Amino acid sequence: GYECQLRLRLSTGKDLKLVVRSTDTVFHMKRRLHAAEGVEPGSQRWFFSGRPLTDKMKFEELKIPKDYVVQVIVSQPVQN
Repeated sequence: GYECQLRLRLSTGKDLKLVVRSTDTVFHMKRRLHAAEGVEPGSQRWFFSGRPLTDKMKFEELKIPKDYVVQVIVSQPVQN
């Protein structure tokens, strides 16, 4: 788990891949979901293949060079 690149599918069509490395995982990944994307509140619902991901998916998958994309859920485009 040295060079990991996971694609994030937010807003149901917001694909932006973050550069992660085993220590990152959906958690740190999420760290960016709020930083890189902007989803900081409870709008950070991690989901891959239709299932909720954990904070240890990156280093656990290792098969996410680019093809793998974790879909998130955020129903707050601009709050309110």
